[PDB]
Amino acid sequence: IVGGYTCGANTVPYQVSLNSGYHFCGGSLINSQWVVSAAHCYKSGIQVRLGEDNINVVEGNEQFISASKSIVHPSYNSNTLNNDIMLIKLKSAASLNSRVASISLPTSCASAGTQCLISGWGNTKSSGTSYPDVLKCLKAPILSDSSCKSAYPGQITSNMFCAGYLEGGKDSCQGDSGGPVVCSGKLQGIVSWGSGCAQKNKPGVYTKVCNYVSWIKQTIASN
Ligand SMILES: [Ca+2]
Repeated sequence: IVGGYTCGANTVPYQVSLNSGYHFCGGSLINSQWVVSAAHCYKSGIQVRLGEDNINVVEGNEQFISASKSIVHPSYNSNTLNNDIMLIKLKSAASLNSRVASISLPTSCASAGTQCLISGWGNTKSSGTSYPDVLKCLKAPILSDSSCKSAYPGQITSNMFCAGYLEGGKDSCQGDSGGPVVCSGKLQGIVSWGSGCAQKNKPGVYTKVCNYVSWIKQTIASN
């Protein structure tokens, strides 16, 4: 997250870190057994880390649970990042408590102009590289579809939305991929892509989670 703030330990209790020997993407806990992340975060050998604040210090509220199964969307296209969504099943259920909690899936799509909370352990520099240890947060508004298509001509599908600041300076970035965009208390987005981070006229692009709730529900009913 570039231009954000330190969230405060365990104040984003649905945020997970995906670990393959190191943090490499975020995700969102949607019930005791399942995590939503980006398909472009797929790796074999994922351990889900819940209850994290500092990813490099065991502070006492973590749960580390191996994935048993990962399920990339059936129509994910890694060239265009259309349908950039994945489900990860945990080998055992998380113990839900004040610091490890699920985020609700949406019923309706979020409105343009809504301010959402984006969070992660990704890079905090627009130019250059600095990865934080503690969870960072950013409040960013959903942009109109037409502003998002103007920013990325021929690349935005109806399964993507933009959010952020066209003047630059505030954005998600590498290493935040897969993490949450929460708007009015629902998971509405997944950190997906963008041209650089926090660059003028190049806002972040997010997977539009409300288009996938029927897939998520039938998949979790079946696995
Ligand atoms: Ca920790």
